Parts: sequence; C-alpha cells; structure tokens
Amino acid sequence: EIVMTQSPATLSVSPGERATLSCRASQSISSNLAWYHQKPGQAPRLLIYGASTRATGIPARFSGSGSGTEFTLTISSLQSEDFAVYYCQQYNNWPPLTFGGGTKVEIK
Amino acid sequence: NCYFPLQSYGFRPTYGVGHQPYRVVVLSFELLHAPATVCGPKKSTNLV
Amino acid sequence: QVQLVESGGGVVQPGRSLRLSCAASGFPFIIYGMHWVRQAPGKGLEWVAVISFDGRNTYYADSVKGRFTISRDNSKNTLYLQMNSLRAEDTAVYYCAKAEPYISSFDLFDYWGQGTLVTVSS
Amino acid sequence: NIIRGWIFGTTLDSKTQSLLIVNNATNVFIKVCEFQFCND
Ligand SMILES: *[C@@H]1O[C@H](CO)[C@@H](O)[C@H](O)[C@H]1NC(C)=O
Repeated sequence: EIVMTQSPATLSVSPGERATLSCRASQSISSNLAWYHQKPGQAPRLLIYGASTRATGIPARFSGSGSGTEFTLTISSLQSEDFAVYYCQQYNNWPPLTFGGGTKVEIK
Repeated sequence: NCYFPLQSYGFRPTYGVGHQPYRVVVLSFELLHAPATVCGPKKSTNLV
Repeated sequence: QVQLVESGGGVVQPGRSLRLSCAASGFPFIIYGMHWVRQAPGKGLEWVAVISFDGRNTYYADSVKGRFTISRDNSKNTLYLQMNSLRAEDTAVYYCAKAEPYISSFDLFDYWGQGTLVTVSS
Repeated sequence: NIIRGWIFGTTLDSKTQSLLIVNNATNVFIKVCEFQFCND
C-alpha cells in the first residue's frame, strides 16, 4: 500500500498572500494524483487532477506541480472561500486507493 | 583405515560463494483439515 | 443538474445490519461507475467499495471485505450498500460519489453527495 | 452531414497519445498523435 503524507498539516495565513502545500508518496506515482477542497460540513470538491491540470469551474489562482513522489499545491491569492482542508489522493496503483491525512488552512 | 566419522566445517571470511557460511533454517508443517495451534491474523466475526 | 441524495442511515446496535441507498438523477447513470466513501469523525477520507457500469466487477477495501455488499439497479437509478456484522469502528459518514473515467477505468470522484451518518452504540 | 470524426485516447492532452478519425469531403484522416487541445 502506498501511503500519502502531507508535511504542512497546520497552515495559518491571512487572506491576500500565497499558500503552499505538499503531499508525498512512498513510491513513484508519476503525475497521477488529485487535490480536493473540503470546508467543514460539506462534501469535497475536485480542484486539480493530473497534478498539473485544473478542473472545470476552477479559478486560475489554483495551481499545482510535481512528479514522481513529490508534489505541491499552490494558491496564489487566498479568498474568503479558501480556508478549508485539502486532501491528496493517489490513483496510479488503481486497486488500493489511498488518501492523505489532510491539511487545515485557517486565518492567521 | 579407521577414520573419524565427522570432519571440520571450517569457515573463514574469505571463501568463494559456494564456500560461504550459509545459514539455513527449515520450517515443517503438517497441514490438513484438523484443529490448529498456529494461526494467522484474522478477526472473528459473529455467528448467524 | 446532477443530484446524489443518500438515505438509510441511523442508530444501530453492534453486530447488526443496515442498508443504505443513494438515488441519482440528472445524468446518464447507466454508463458510469459509482463509489462509496466514508469519513470517520476526526479522520480523513477512506475508500470502501466500487461497482462498474453494469455490475459484474466490484472491489472492496480490506477493512470491510466480506462484510459489505455493493449493488445497483439501473432501472431505478439507485445505488445500494448492504452492511453486515457492524462493529464499533464503522461509525462514520458515508459518501456516494460518481466516477469519471480517466487514465484507468475510474480514478476521479467528480460529484459527491451530501452524505449520511452511520453510528453504532449500545 | 453534421458529424465528421471522433477523438479517442486518454487524458485528451499532450501527455498521452490520442487518436483522431476526422473524415472530410474527400478522404479520411486517421492518425495517432499527442494533440494538445482545441476547444473548437
Ligand atoms: C480532406 O483531407 C485530405 C487529407 O489532408 C486533404 O488532402 C483534402 O484536401 C481534404 N479535403 C478538402 C476538401 O480540403
């Protein structure tokens, strides 16, 4: 089983500036990874697929990079709807299915 | 014409691969449809 | 618009069984696979099961293998999950999510339902 | 005529090879390549 790890579990940053997050995989997963956005009490929403491609209806401020076992998710300008929990999910090894521990982004 | 039954298995750090001190342990089971004293990690559910 | 609505959760005693349903509408349900995803309070998302577009291929997580059964009815646009031998750790909120074929058969959960609560206690 | 061809493959992007079977008034144009994106 390939285990995701999210280094910046706690993230407090005031609105306006940039936030950076990372997810690590135990084995090489190429660019096969997705990011999800989840506020408390709501269903998660798709943000980035393929580790570099934004989903439909996603503002351009959301971006990601990385390949192999190291990946990053970058938000250039945080808005009032961006302080939430982000999860990294791999899908290279299709059968297992794994999720990261998640990071909580909050107001400073 | 009267030899010792057993000879030395002398070992040194510098031999060939076919002459290296290989450690060997064998495991033997008697598997069948029978009770068990050895098992594997598996939780027991409830009877229905 | 697409809408995944879940029902059937509630309060159950240990060692009992429960059945959940997730009705789908607003999209061609018969050509897409669906998953069940649960999230324990204070924990992250955990995959549970998956059924293909017709029903011959199903997969289960190792933590619920043998106890959980997934099925669908194309004539009703409904998805089910039969749960048996419920233990304490099965207390969570379950999500039914549509799958969008990418690279492999199904790897992206593009639309999610609101979710239902399942809790077990004496 | 209102339909010409089809786009196959995975990722529909310049990362994995795709297939295009566009037909026109004279011939067909089957080819395998890594086309990027068109939106048209
Ligand atoms: C149809 O496609 C072929 C292949 O490129 C091309 O040679 C031909 O000119 C096209 N037809 C027209 C009417 O342009």
